[PDB]
Amino acid sequence: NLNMDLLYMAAAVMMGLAAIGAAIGIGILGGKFLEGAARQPDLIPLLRTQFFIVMGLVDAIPMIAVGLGLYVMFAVA
Amino acid sequence: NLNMDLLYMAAAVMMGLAAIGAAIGIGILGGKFLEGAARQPDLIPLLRTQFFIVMGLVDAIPMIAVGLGLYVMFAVA
Amino acid sequence: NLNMDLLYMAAAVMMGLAAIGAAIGIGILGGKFLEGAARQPDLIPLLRTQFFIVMGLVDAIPMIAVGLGLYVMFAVA
Amino acid sequence: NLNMDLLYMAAAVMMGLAAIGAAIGIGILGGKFLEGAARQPDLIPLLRTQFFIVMGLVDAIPMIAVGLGLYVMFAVA
Amino acid sequence: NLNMDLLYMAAAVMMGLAAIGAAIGIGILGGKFLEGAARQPDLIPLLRTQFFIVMGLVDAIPMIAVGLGLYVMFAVA
Amino acid sequence: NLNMDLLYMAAAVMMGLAAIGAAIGIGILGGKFLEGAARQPDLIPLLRTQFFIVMGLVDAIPMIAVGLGLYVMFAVA
Amino acid sequence: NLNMDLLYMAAAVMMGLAAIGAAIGIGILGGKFLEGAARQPDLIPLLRTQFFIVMGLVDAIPMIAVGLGLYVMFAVA
Amino acid sequence: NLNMDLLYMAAAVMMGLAAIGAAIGIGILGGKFLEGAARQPDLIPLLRTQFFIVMGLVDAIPMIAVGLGLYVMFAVA
Amino acid sequence: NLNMDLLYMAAAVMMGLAAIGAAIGIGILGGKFLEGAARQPDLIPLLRTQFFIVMGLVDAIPMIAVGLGLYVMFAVA
Amino acid sequence: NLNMDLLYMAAAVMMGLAAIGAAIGIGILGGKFLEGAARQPDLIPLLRTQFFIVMGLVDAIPMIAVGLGLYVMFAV
Amino acid sequence: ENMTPQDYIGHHLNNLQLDLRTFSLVDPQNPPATFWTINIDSMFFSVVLGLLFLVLFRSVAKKATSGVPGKFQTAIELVIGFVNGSVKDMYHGKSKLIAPLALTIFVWVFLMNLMDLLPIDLLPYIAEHVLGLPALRVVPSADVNVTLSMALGVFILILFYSIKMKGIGGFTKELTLQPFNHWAFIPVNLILEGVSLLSKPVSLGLRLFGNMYAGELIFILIAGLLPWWSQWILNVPWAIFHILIITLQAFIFMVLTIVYLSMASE
Amino acid sequence: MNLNATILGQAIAFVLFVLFAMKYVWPPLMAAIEKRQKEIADGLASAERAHK
Amino acid sequence: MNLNATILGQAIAFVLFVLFAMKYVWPPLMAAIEKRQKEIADGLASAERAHK
Amino acid sequence: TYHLDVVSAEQQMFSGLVEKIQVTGSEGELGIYPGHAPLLTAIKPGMIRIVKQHGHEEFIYLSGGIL
Repeated sequence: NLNMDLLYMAAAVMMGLAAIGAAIGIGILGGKFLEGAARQPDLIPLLRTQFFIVMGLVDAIPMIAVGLGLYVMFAVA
Repeated sequence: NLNMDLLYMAAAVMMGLAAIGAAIGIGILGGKFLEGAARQPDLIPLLRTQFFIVMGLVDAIPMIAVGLGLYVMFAVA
Repeated sequence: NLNMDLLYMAAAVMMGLAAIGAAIGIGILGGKFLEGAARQPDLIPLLRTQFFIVMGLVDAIPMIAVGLGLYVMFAVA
Repeated sequence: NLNMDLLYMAAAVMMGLAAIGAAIGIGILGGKFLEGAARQPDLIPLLRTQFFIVMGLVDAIPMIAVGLGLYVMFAVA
Repeated sequence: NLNMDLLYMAAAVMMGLAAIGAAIGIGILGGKFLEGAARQPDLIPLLRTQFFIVMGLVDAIPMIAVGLGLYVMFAVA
Repeated sequence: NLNMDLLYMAAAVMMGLAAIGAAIGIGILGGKFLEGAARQPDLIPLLRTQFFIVMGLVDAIPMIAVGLGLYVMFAVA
Repeated sequence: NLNMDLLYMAAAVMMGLAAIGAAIGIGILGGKFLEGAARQPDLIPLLRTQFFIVMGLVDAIPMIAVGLGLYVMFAVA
Repeated sequence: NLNMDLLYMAAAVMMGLAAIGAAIGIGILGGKFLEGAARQPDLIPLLRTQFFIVMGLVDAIPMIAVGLGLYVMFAVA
Repeated sequence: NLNMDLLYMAAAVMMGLAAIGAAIGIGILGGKFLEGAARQPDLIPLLRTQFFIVMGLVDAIPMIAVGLGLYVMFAVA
Repeated sequence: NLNMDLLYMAAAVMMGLAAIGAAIGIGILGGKFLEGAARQPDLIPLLRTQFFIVMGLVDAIPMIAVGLGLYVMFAV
Repeated sequence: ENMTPQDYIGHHLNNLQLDLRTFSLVDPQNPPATFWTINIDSMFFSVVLGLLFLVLFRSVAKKATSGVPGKFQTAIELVIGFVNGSVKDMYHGKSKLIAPLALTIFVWVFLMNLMDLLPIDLLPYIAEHVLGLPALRVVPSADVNVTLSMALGVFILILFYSIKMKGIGGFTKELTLQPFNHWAFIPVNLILEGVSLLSKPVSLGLRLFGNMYAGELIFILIAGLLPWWSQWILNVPWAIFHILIITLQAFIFMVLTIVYLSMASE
Repeated sequence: MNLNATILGQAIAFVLFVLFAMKYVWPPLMAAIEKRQKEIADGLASAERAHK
Repeated sequence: MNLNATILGQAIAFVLFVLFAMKYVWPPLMAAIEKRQKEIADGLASAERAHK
Repeated sequence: TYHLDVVSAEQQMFSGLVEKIQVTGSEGELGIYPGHAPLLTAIKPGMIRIVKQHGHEEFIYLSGGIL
């Protein structure tokens, strides 16, 4: 029955690192975006579009590692 | 027994790493927000709007990790 | 035997990580608060209100980690 | 048999590390991308071109790692 | 019993992490203080006011941390 | 038998570290390249040509770790 | 025996993390100080005062941690 | 026996960390060299000389770790 | 041969972490020394004396860490 | 048997941490050096000299870590 | 067909190797020990792709004209444009060989990689169930030895060009004095500079290789691990992306070749 | 396991991949070629106007 | 995976595919283009003398 | 050496070759040597230090300006 604890520990690492990656990427990107917004507030509705169109491309891999941890926990037990 | 009493180490790894991610990302975003505000000290409410927009994206994946940490600690354990 | 002795370790993981996160998330924001304030000292009372509004989200999620760490540390161990 | 656990734990680390590495490498680049966009908003497409050219490099090792993690988790087992 | 060395280490983890967090956060904030000071040396008492006033906030969580590590190393161990 | 569980792990960790290193380094290098692009169009080809003097050098060590990691995972085990 | 065994490891984490933090923090701080001095050789002493004052706040937690390490290596040994 | 596992682990970590070191150390340096060129392309062939004279050092430690990892593979196994 | 094995991991941890701390903390400082040089060449002697005086702080804790490393390695062994 | 791979692992960790440190430090210092040079190109010699002087103090502890890592790896 | 997914996957991890003593075919289940067992699948693809590049080019080369080019000729001259544009600025010496070196590297590597987009199982089927061949795989670069041979060829060239264009008398000085220049450090200096030389061909080989080994792996898994109505939906994005890597790695190899040599000779 | 279903899967995959290539990737190829040919052709045309 | 004697055969194939391009493909290809490069370069000097 | 021009809106105050100068830039005190990278900054009221080639020093008082 040791198996069914390390099966959760793998999910612990697998889904902690993913949260860190997502948070860091989005935070840096949003910070630079906000500086761009503040230096020209007339321009926001363009920069924000570009922001989302990039941000998805960061979070791609967090959201697959999350998924594999979800699989290992809920399905594999 | 350890077959449950170690689950807390899994929850700890998961949710503490998530705490790091959300804390650092939110802090960076807020720092650029404050600089922008100080440099446009009338534009603020629109910047606060956008700050709240991109803020939750930093916590989009940390919140799932919180959910699953409390899952391991109060559904499983 | 394996009940309390590793619960100390796991709560220590949770709360030490949350301490790293909550120290640096305050640190960076405070740095940008100071350096911006040093340029616009006449606006300080507005800036600090924005500071507190931001920190309210910064530390909310580490607060979970530490309060949960106490819920483990005193009750469960 | 026990053998399933350690393989899962090995793959988990690869996928978490890939997640963090990729996410940071894209967030930094996108940050500079957007702060540039806020200067040359008319020439966004050219920046997008070179941005994706380089993002083709950022993702190399992280997705090598995601592939090997999937292989370990589902065919080494 | 074997737990004696486990209590020491379970405290030591939280102690080292509190050290790292507090040191980095306060170093950052002080660095911005020292730079800001060079511009308007007429302001340094007000800057130092703000510095202490937020540095009281930098360390709250590490001041949970070291306290509760000693709660083991000098009472419970 | 015990050799599998850790002969795969060694490659998992080795290639995860190889991922982090190159992802971060190329992130920053490309970030500065886009700084150049947004500041100084009409140089973009020259900057690209120089940038790819460095980009190969950034991969210098990590790709060796990825090759040896594949060796470990398929020839050693 | 083991009472004799883990009193080196237990101090290893503490003293290593403390030695990292107390060096990083004041590297940051003294760097900002040193440039602030290069920009204003009129204010070398005035800023040196603040450098010491502010340093006084960083090394608190590192000194506690490393002192407790020395404690575990020679007092309780 | 498992000495093969842990000796290959020794090679694994030896190379793994040096990879991150030598990647990020060049990422930083190239990142500054690129902007130095960006402001003024007519200095490129000078800065791209001093660049090599600098980067020569960055590898002195990691390309020791590289060779010793290869040795620990093919001599120590 | 059991009882002493951990002294050789414990001797490595405290050494390596002091190495990282000292090197990174003095680099982050030497960078500002070099800027203070390049803005004012004829101040370079005074800034070098200031650099030494500051670095006398940074290296403090690392020296203690490495000293107790020497202790554990050769005296304790 | 169960022991010696511990020594080898410890020497690998020594060199790994020391490489991380002595690479990041030299990289930061080198980036600032290159930009300082790009600012005052005709003080390249003076800056390179003082850069060596400041570098020397960075490498000490990592090089000692490599020394003791080699001693652990081969003298024991 | 008793192939478990874990087991089916294996057959693509398997090469179709020769044994030169026996000219025999090395069966997948038992791998003979020796250094004398050629990888036929990598070789046949290598030579066929190289030749069908050279044919397309040399057919027009004999015929090239200064009128408006034929469209096929237009593409030939446009890739000549990218190639000559790179050569034109990164190289400054007289040597002839540099340009066709870089060209034959670029397009040939691209072709060796180009195959990966081929449906992963298709051609191994005509290998096994038609011509009676026990196993196969269809990306040469995913077989280490070609990348090793090419990058160590560049290694030979680094030695060769550098010694040609500055001699041993200065080559020893560089290889021994640097980076600290002070005579007590020389023995330790050369150690650090030596493998610093060798890691260039090694990294050239490995950076390319790993990308394509791991490229094929994802298609192997796409085939093995998923139902028909989901193998296509990951494969759309994965092709969208792998376009990029298979182009970038050839461009990298070209530029890196030229740069590595230029640093030594110029 | 049945080897056949992978065939239908990779058929769908390759068909849609080729749609992507043709509709998005062949146009830029042919367009850069046509652009280069325009440059060559008008170059020779104006050269001949100059030689007139 | 496995080291192989392929590592020499590929050098043998490589240097030959190099030779077949060196003395027989690139000089023709670029020379036929140099002819054109001149032939559009001359038009400017032609009109220049016509102007003078 | 490099050529230094100190000019007011009214009349010209210096022109000759210089080895180095030291100027109190608004952000920080700065020093310029031959080949210095292009730079542009305000400056605070105060002195400016010249060394005319062959090292001959002199000082000038300014009400501010732009360098």
